[PDB]
Amino acid sequence: ATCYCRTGRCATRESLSGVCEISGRLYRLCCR
Repeated sequence: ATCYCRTGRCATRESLSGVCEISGRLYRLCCR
């Protein structure tokens, strides 16, 4: 499905599914 790396909390229609990491900086992975 469709997953996004987000700096905020996942949309309520999305689930926290892991983290993204770029160059030491972390994001939530949020999948619909």
